Amino acid sequence: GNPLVYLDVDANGKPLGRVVLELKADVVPKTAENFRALCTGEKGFGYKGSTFHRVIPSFMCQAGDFTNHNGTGGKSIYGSRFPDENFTLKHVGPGVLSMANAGPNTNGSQFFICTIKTDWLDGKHVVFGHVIEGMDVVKKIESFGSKSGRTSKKIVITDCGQLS
Ligand SMILES: COc1ccccc1[C@H]1CCCN1C(=O)CNC(=O)NCc1ccc(N)cc1
Repeated sequence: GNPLVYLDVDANGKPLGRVVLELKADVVPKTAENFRALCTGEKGFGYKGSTFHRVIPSFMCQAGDFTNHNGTGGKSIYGSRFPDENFTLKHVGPGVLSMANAGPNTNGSQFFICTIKTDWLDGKHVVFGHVIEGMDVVKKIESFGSKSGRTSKKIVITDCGQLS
């Protein structure tokens, strides 16, 4: 079936717990595979040690720039950027997992987890999974954001990988 992956997240060095994500490889196999491999680190790089750099309460938590650790970077397993696979899945509510981007066809590694329905992103960001377990952790992360997106604690993906 579809991959299940995990992110273990700290805030200021204290563990918050685990976010488990289903990756909808049935719908967006290329996008799912990228995220899966970045979780395992099997290509020699990935999310381990990277941060949630932009967190906006009542919107989303954004992470995954493991190259510049500032929100301008990240890379995919295919190369620096890859195309928008499709817009078949929608930003339906809290827990949606979607690719950050800098315009059409600029998926890399940055991603976000929604904390509300973000319908205005439909057709612009590729949705590729959702939270299976750990929305409590996501709500904790969210609570350390701000209107500007600046985080008030250092939020780090300490560990990540594939469950199935
Ligand atoms: C204030 O944040 C947003 C406002 C409107 C639309 C989207 C966003 C944020 C949160 C949801 C995802 N998102 C973005 O992707 C904004 N763009 C972004 O952060 N671009 C940096 C970037 C650089 C390279 C790559 N590969 C991906 C993203």
